[PDB]
Amino acid sequence: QWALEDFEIGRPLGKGKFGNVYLAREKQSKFILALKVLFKAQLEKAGVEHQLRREVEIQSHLRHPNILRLYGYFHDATRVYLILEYAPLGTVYRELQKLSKFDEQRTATYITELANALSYCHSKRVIHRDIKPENLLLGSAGELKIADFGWSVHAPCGTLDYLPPEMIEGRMHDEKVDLWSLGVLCYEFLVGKPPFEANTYQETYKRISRVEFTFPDFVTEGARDLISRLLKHNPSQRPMLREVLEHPWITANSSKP
Ligand SMILES: Nc1nc(Nc2ccc(S(N)(=O)=O)cc2)nn1C(=O)c1c(F)cccc1F
Ligand SMILES: O=C(O)c1cc(-c2cccc(Br)c2)nc2ccc(Cl)cc12
Repeated sequence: QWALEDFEIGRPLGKGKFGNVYLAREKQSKFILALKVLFKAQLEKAGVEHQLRREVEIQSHLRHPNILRLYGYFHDATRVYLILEYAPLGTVYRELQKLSKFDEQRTATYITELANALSYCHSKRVIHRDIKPENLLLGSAGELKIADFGWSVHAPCGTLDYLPPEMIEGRMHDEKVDLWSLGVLCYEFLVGKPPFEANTYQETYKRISRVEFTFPDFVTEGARDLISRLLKHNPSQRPMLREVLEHPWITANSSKP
């Protein structure tokens, strides 16, 4: 059904990893989209063809306005191509580099968008596991969209900043993992760096396992309450997504249609 000849390739949007993403237009429909181009070689060498086929199967059925659509896929002798939705405002990662942190309104909005997408996800027993600013895209109305579904499996790596303790220790993990990740995002959005950043993987491991973060002065009590509630070692004490969406700090600072 799909072949490279159906697309006009524009410029690069980002680089792999297993491969690069390019802006592209489908020739017939003039539909603008993004093409992830993974090389079969790396995929084979890192042994991820199995997880990719998983991710692709998971991603193609999901329909939510805060989740990035996969429209389709194809492959050539030397490449696998994924046909993704193009998010025209880029990564949250890069937006954060530009602003050196977000105000409460933007943060509370992003966390609402994210918790909604995660409610939808958990209600199909899909745990993301990789929520991080490099995987968060922004649509044309500046709305957050989760991308990069790889690294996620039906319930129950590089830098370890976004992982909860029960996952870096190799233990059992459920949906509560994504709640930890939100607390790490919420922190990084407000402060400009994640709460357990360190110069080495080995220090970050320690900081996560022992739950060692301090708030700078500009962080308000309502932000400190929700972050502290999300960053609990016992997955059981983390709140549900609904408690998060109804948190007084969120309700007071977020945005709603
Ligand atoms: N699907 C998708 N759309 C975008 N949009 C986008 C728009 C602008 C820029 S910028 N400011 O030029 O660097 C970058 C990306 N990225 N994208 C991806 O899959 C994607 C991703 F998830 C992470 C990194 C790179 C990507 F390419
Ligand atoms: O030659 C193939 O049949 C091959 C196909 C695919 C693939 C096909 C459809 C969807 C998706 Br998602 C991936 N992935 C590969 C990854 C590595 C290697 Cl060595 C080969 C493949």
